[PDB]
Amino acid sequence: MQLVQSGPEVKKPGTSVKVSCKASGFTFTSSAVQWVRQARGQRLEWIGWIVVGSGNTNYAQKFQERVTITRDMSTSTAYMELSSLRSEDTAVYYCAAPYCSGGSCFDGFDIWGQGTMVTVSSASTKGPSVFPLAPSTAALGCLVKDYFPEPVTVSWNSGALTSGVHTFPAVLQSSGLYSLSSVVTVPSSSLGTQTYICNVNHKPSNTKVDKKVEP
Amino acid sequence: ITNLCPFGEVFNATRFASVYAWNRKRISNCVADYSVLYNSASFSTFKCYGVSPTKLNDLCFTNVYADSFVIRGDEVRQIAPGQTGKIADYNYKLPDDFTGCVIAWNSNNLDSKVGGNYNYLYRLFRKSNLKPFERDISTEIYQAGSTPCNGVEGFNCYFPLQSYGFQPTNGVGYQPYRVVVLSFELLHAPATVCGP
Amino acid sequence: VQLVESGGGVVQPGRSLRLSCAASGFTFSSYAFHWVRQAPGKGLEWVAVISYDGSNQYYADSVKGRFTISRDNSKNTLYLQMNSLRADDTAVYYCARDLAIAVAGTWHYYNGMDVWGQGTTVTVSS
Amino acid sequence: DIQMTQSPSSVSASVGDRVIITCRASQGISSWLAWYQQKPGKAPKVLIYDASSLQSGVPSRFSGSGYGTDFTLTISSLQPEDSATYYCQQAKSFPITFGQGTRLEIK
Amino acid sequence: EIVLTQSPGTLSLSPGERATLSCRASQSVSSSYLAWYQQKPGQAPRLLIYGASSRATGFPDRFSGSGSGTDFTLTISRLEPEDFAVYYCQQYGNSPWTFGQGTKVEIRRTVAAPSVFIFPPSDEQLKSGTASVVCLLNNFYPREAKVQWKVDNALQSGNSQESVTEQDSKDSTYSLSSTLTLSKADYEKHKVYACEVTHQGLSSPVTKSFNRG
Ligand SMILES: *[C@@H]1O[C@H](CO)[C@@H](O[C@@H]2O[C@H](CO)[C@@H](O)[C@H](O)[C@H]2NC(C)=O)[C@H](O)[C@H]1NC(C)=O
Repeated sequence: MQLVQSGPEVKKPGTSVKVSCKASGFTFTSSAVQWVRQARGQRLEWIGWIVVGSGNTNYAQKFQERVTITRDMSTSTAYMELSSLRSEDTAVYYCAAPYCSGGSCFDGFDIWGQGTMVTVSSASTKGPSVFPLAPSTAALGCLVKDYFPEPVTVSWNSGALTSGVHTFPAVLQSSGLYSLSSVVTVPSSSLGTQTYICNVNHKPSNTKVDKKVEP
Repeated sequence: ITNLCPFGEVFNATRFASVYAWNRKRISNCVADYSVLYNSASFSTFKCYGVSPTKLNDLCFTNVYADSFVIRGDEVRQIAPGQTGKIADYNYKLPDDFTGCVIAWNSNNLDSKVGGNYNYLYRLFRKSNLKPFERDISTEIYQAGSTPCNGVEGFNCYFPLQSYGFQPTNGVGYQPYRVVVLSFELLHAPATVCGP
Repeated sequence: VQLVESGGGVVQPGRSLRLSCAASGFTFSSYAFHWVRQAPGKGLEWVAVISYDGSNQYYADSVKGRFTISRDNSKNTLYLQMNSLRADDTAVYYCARDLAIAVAGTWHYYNGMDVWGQGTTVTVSS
Repeated sequence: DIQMTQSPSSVSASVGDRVIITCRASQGISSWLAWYQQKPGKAPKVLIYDASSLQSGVPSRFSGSGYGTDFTLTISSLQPEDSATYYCQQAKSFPITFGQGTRLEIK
Repeated sequence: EIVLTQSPGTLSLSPGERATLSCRASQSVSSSYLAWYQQKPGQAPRLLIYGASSRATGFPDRFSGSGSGTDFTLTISRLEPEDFAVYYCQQYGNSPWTFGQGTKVEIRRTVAAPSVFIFPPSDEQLKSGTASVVCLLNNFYPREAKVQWKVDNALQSGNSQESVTEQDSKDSTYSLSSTLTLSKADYEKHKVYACEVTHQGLSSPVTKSFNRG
């Protein structure tokens, strides 16, 4: 009843990548596994499918001479390889398969994977920078600039007040780095009030900031 | 010893059949010599379920059936009374109370081609588990779901045969083997296959 | 389907000559290819072969160690280098293409040559 | 290195005449053979593959069969567009080896 | 089938209104080889009806389904909460298989666009590189936005980058921020900025700032 995938990866342009999809809870011998693709905010795409028993494969026209799909009957795991990576292949890859118990099989793809984020670009790693914002009772927040890996979390003070926080998604800047912003309001009908502070934390780097705001 | 029983037409045969369409030849009214098969040749496996290889020139029965086919290398242990797998389930089932012999030798020089041998298929994707000494040669699209398959393959409709790919470099576990199975039958009838 | 050929040379005492046969009208990346020579008036002779994915290469006995084959999927073209040509290698070389017998959905290679080229007249002298 | 032998080497017949061509192998190559036909100044063309099958497009006048060591090619009626040379070929192992060839005529 | 079309692009109304997605397609496709899906943000798609009429196990009642040669559709008898997501088609009976574009259902609410906030500089954008400026919009459910080309003295209507959040789970709205930075500490005549945005009502709240020199 599961198709657990591998972890996220960050590759470089021109290299290759292999993604796994391990089945558990059903008879993997008689089934079929299809692969899809989705970017951030875009629609789904189709790649190809493989019969687990026979091994026969069919690919899309645009992914034909770039993708190979293997079988690995033992241990019940299926793979997929992408060659000649480009900057447009930054997406999330899923694997789906029907439920089969004995000879009979389901009529559709009901078991789905969990995803595998793949980012391909230049640069290696860079901790972000934090700027303070100012009022002009109004709105006020933090700022973040230039971090490559992508996952980042912003808190406020420690966890309190759970107000109209608005953490916008990151945008792939021109150079290749990212940036996001976080902002709240000050409904307290005053400027001299609760002593609230910002907070940033980046995972693939020992970097932590506690920049303060206010006038 | 005037008459003699023809075993060179079962062992030294050019075309030697496939596993899912195995060939059977009835033998009778001869005088067989089992001292040229056990005590000779290059047979890798000589298993005699039921009776023993020795003292086989003594007992004599009514009919003997020879079944010949070709399988892979690590698939010769599935030919035994009992056993479960993919050949002992969809291709050739052997009864649990078996009296006979199993013989196999490595024929890699004759059944291997650069690129792959396109003969010697084996059955895959069957519904039931077959019955002892039963053949099936039907080639119909295997329906693995509720929706009927109107003669066209696709999702949940598969061809029920897979081709062995035999090449001269596959490792001992994948090289071809030629198998011959003899079955001794004593069915309330005067014998005709009595030895020397 | 059509194969072209180019690369004949006037006098080739001990020089390197590159021959290329270009493909057209089918899926070039799903087939294996060949090269075959024919003496000036004698029988038909085999010289090389290339795999469908390009990993494996095989050569003849009077050809190994001096001729080399390679393929390119981008231009739908494959080549065959030749080094240190003897005067006894005059021929007319042909590009070819393997027959692929498909049984039960699996493709089996190296079964013949169905599509042939026109012919390149390569002559070596002094 | 399988050596292939092809006999005869030069024959002749016209219009409605049936002719036979033999090919012999040094080993047992099973049903792995092919026949060709080359006119005096053009590339060869495959005729029969798998030692029994017929290439889609070849006229049904040709037929050949065999298994093991001996093989054969038969032409039902020699129409005046069949004056060329025919070759064998073995596909069991590398290097690929052809036959010596046989030249037809018009009586 | 080689291309599928989903219409209408988006729907929006208060809970309790029957909705009819339509998935009109190309030449033809067999029934029982078409299915629907549902994907909430940051999740994997689930399987809705899997035969153009046969409903999946997990989902509750109110999910119907029809089908024909070239007019497939999906009717939800009531728009109760936790049912506002994106739904896709698929045909898997004719290679290559393909997906529809997907239609996002929304919630109708009230617009409260207050203003666009500008506060361009920190202390340090000559004691740093690229000179960054940001303006922010808030509280508007419709997806209409605008920034004009000149902005301030430096036109530079190519540096503007905007990102938008998703709807609130209880106070359904959106928020939007715009950044247009251009050069580095080497500014000499493109000091100050002024975002200008029109939105559904009070029109364009013009923004004031003071020069950077
Ligand atoms: C298959 O043919 C081989 C031919 O070699 C047979 O083996 C020979 O049989 C003769 C019979 O007198 C013996 O003298 C030889 O010693 C055997 N070996 C060899 C290498 O020649 C073999 O018996 C035949 N198989 C049968 C009859 O089942």
